[PDB]
Amino acid sequence: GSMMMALSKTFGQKPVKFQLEDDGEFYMIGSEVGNYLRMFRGSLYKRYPSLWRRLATVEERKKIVASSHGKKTKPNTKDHGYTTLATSVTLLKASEVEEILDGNDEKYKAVSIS
Repeated sequence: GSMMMALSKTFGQKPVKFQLEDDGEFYMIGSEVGNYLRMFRGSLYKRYPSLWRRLATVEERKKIVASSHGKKTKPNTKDHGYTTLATSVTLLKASEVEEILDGNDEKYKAVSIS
């Protein structure tokens, strides 16, 4: 008489989220989301066609690193920050990731499946 029921879609710390608009718009780096769900080879985008994804401008990336990131793990210095992930940063809708994280994303995986 043991009730079995457990869902596990997210793994690890939550992906890096940041604010891009003064209106409270928060986005997350798809790279983090991908590793978070362990999806590679664009599996996240290919698996979630209805998921909002876009590239960040040089200015956006700069704000992304400073706003989203700070010191990060591994050997880091105070005089310098990060100039590796500033080559290409994929932003995603915080609400989209949150839903998938909450387990709601059927419309994201199948575009709409109305």
